[PDB]
Amino acid sequence: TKLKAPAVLAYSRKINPTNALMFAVNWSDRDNTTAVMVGTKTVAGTQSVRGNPNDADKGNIQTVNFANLPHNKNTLLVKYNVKFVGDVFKAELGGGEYSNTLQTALENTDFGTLAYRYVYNIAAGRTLWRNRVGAESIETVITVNDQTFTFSDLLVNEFDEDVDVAEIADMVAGVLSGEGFVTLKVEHYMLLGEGSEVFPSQEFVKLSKQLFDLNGQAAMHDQKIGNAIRTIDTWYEDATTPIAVEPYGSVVRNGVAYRAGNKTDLFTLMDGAVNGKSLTEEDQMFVTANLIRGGVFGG
Repeated sequence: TKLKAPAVLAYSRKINPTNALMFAVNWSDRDNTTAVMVGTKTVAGTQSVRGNPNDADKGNIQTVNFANLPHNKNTLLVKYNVKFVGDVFKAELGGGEYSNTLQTALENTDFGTLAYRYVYNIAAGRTLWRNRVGAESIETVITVNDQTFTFSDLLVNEFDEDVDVAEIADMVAGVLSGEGFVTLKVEHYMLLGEGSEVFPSQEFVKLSKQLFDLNGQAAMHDQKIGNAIRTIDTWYEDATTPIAVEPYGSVVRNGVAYRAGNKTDLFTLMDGAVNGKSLTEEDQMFVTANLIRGGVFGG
């Protein structure tokens, strides 16, 4: 056979979270919300680093953004929505022949497990990250087609079993393995304590540390929430903790590619799927998840 991908093979992103807004509430008065605002301040000193006791910028002021809960609210509220969109096998810019046999080759993908892991990542509150430190309690509320689910203590790095995540994941899988769309409205409550610092998304560009803001209100990037949602890959070589689904399985925090140079990257399995190579339940899920994430797969 020896069929290769078209020059311009592109797939649209199918999991679309909104940006997340950050509010302050009291744990037992979650209705009376107030917006958490990003402020700007000046800091004296720069943490000394190895060597260089006396530098130029050590005794230099730095301008940084910050965000905190007010002193009369003890709980951080994080609100966002996530729209799952179907037709995950219909390419945006790819040809058709190469993408249609890939579609029929990945038609046995365990969509139930993919949806369960996505929804679990949402319900376990992975995207909360630094905002989980020093929290007395974390609660997640998910509404979907007039159905409210509450989650309290789920292990983040173990996709443990529970029935509400399954009920949500069945609708999500019906959309992902079919047509249409479905929206989950998500709220996270972190009992942090009055005045506690909260951690919006960081931006890297004047300011020595910038925070994401929507009209001045502390916010989290949609793409960081998406990265938290797709942290489902436990099928790479020598797998321990889940990693975000990425063509080469590479992470940005510690900078390692867990799926490079071992015949387990996205493109190798892609070509094999097209050319009739036997595919495991795991790599079918991995290829379909990369199609769900979207990207440019050619050139």
